[PDB]
Formats: sequence, structure tokens, C-alpha cells
Amino acid sequence: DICRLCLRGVSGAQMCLQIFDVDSGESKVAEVLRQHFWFEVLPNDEISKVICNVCWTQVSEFHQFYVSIQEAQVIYATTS
Amino acid sequence: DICRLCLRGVSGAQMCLQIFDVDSGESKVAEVLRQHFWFEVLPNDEISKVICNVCWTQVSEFHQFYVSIQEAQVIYATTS
Ligand SMILES: [Zn+2]
Ligand SMILES: [Zn+2]
Repeated sequence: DICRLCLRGVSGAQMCLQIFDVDSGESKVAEVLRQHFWFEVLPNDEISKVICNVCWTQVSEFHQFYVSIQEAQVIYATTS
Repeated sequence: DICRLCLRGVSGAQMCLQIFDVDSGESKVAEVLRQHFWFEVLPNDEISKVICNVCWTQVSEFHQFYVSIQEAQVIYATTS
């Protein structure tokens, strides 16, 4: 198996989150990845439907930051 | 002054990078911010043309990661 993002070797699977899990559609992980990358994340994929914790930590940390920035910008734009 | 991203109080300016600097246009900082956020970063801005190191560390760390991911995806998509 391979990490969908970094495409590096997956050791087993307990370094990894499943992007999708069986009778999939709707993931949260997929939704976050779609927000920050230019390619698509879909149930099928010849590539992979797993992401290593190393990539997920970087994406989720950035997303948490990104969400804080959106909130500050929203408040500023809606205040006199 | 205020951080263009988090809109929090700028202490002085040595916690901050100038997004733009005098006879501006072309920044690298602006270019990276434009890649990861939904609003525009421009010389004028009623808002601010400075970014605190706290925000810049988060953006630049993510961007470095993002660049590594693009490279892996490019190689995969161009290899048999
Ligand atoms: Zn990875
Ligand atoms: Zn900031």
C-alpha cells in the first residue's frame, strides 16, 4: 500500500488513516484534503485511499490554522 | 499595525515579515499566501501588508510540505 499524498511506502496500516472506509462517500478527511490540494480524492483511485499520519498531521495542523484565519477574516469583513 | 492573516496586534514589527516593501509588486510571500488562501494579497490593502512570524511559520511549513507533495504526484503521474 502507499500514502495517497506522499506516495511513500505504507509500513502496515497503523501509521495510516483510511481516507475512505467501506460503503464510503463522505469522509471528512477527503473534505479537508480537497480544500488544500489541486487533485481530487475519490472512493476508487488506482492510487490509494490511505494517508500516512505524517502527511495527515501536516494537513490537519494547517487546516486548523486555516480555519482560525477564515474566522478572523469573516469577523473583520462583517464588522464596522 | 495588524497581521494581515490573523488580524492580531503587531507588537512592533520585528515579529513580522513585510509582505511587500516599498516600490513593491512581486513578493514571494504574497505568492505563497495566494496559493493557499481564498482572498487576495495586494500592495494597497486597507488591512495590512505585514504577517506575523507565527502565521508565516505555519504557512511556510505547510507550503514546503505542499511542494513535496506536488513533486511526488508529478513523478507518479509521469511514470509508467
Ligand atoms: Zn504520506
Ligand atoms: Zn498572524
